[PDB]
Amino acid sequence: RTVSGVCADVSEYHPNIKNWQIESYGEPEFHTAKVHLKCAPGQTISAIKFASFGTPLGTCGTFQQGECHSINSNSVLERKCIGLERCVVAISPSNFGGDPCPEVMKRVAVEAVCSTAA
Repeated sequence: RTVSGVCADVSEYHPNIKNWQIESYGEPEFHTAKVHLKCAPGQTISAIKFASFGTPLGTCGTFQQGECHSINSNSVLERKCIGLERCVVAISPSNFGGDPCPEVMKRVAVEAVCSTAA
């Protein structure tokens, strides 16, 4: 029962920053941006409309390939999304397969399809 539609827009990020906490806490495990996806209680993700980890053009609503693509930005979604009411994927060069295009900014764009339980 198609009845939903979510899209997350994020951009790689991990500048050398050795200073971000002046309290009794610590968490040196965040050198990249994360994607936040989640549907209402009663619906489940079953398919991915688009997913690219390189230089996607357009915006949330009609993304589109640009020129550089890792030809593998869709195999990581079906493996870490479909089958869960919520989806979360960390963008990093250690979760996809090395680096895609060199000398090219890194922008992440994704789109999930939520409907109902199957």
